[PDB]
Amino acid sequence: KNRAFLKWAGGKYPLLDDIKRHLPKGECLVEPFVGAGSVFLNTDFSRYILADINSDLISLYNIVKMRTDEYVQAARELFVPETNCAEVYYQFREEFNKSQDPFRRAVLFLYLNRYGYNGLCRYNLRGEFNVPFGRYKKPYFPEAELYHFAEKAQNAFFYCESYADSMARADDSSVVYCDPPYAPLSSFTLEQQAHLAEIAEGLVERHIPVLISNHDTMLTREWYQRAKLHVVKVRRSKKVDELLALYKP
DNA sequence: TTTAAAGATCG
DNA sequence: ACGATCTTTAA
Ligand SMILES: Nc1ncnc2c1ncn2[C@@H]1O[C@H](C[C@@H](N)CC[C@H](N)C(=O)O)[C@@H](O)[C@H]1O
Repeated sequence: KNRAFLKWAGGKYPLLDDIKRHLPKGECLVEPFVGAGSVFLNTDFSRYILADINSDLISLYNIVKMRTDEYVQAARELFVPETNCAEVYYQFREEFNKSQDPFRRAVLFLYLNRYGYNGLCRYNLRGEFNVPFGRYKKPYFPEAELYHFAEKAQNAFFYCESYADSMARADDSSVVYCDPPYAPLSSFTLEQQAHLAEIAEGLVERHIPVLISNHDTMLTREWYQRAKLHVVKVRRSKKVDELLALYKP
């Protein structure tokens, strides 16, 4: 199991065992919601089409890919004991929000993810990163995880776009895995949740396999009805489970 | 400017 | 999810 170098919501690490099982084989893998890219890191496809709506996330992935050795050295400088305090953190957070340089923003982004509160990625409406100090004992610098990502990203394309646009890149040789934001138990709207199901069925009609992972609620079944629904008993956090929607042509 | 509800902010 | 504090929205 390969861990991503970023703390990210919906890591789906324990689900990797169940995903790979129900994930069809093909040449290309398309992920409209790549996020940390845990699925991308723990699979083996010829090509990858990875996309996310987060511009800072996508920009980082291209910096790490193209300028690996340069980035790792510059980013290792921030993971020192002297940077593990509030005063330094908020200045680095400020420098990030004011920087125009993609490289410098990419370097600080890893710092803010590892030193920030719970590894959250929160912005205001100004597009400014506003996550407070995390106050950890000793933040880990994922040097091994970075090099593993870079060597694997060589067979991948990164795009900053919505799910609708990225799924349009899918073809015969491509297999699609969708990991949308979690469905409400009781921002990603419900219309976008249902719209994802519409495209998935339009793709499987064009002989293109699509796998979707989400929570197990009454709404998820009503959207994913046309797929072979498999369930995994996580039963954690009322006890809710995770639902797998597979569209096999 | 008034007003009351709602959204946004950020530790 | 929390919450004290601004900002927003429209008659
Ligand atoms: N409309 C959207 N289109 C494409 N991506 C989106 C959209 N909305 C949110 N996202 C991204 O989808 C991701 C949701 C995450 N749960 C994905 C987790 C991902 N599977 C991982 O291993 O980390 C986030 O990175 C979002 O930035």
